[PDB]
Amino acid sequence: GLNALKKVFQPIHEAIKLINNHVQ
Repeated sequence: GLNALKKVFQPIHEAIKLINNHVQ
């Protein structure tokens, strides 16, 4: 129940940070 996860889940933030750290 992480507010951050639920707050980023809706938006594309999850994808951004994801691929952002994944590209590494």
